[PDB]
Amino acid sequence: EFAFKDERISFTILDAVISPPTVPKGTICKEANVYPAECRGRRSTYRGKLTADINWAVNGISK
Amino acid sequence: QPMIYICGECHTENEIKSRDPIRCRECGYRIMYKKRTKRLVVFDAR
Ligand SMILES: [Zn+2]
Repeated sequence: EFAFKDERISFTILDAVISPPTVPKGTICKEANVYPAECRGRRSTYRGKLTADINWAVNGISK
Repeated sequence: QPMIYICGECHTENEIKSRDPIRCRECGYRIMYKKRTKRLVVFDAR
């Protein structure tokens, strides 16, 4: 909870999940998953998307 | 002929010219090996 011009913006993260590693969206591909043996040979990171549900609310009402 | 390349997972002989996106033209897997052709290399048996 912090202060705007005499309102009170309130955030909270309700839930956060990590997806298993896929290709980026828009990629024309057949097997959408990414396996570790690709990421060793191409020298990239084996990484999964993190995303959460933030709950913005001004002056106490969940909006 | 153009230089044959081989995909890592579905094994299709893709002929990558120098001006295209590199990808396999069946599945789309990005790591692509290179095909060994006929040429003479001399190794000693020692
Ligand atoms: Zn392929």
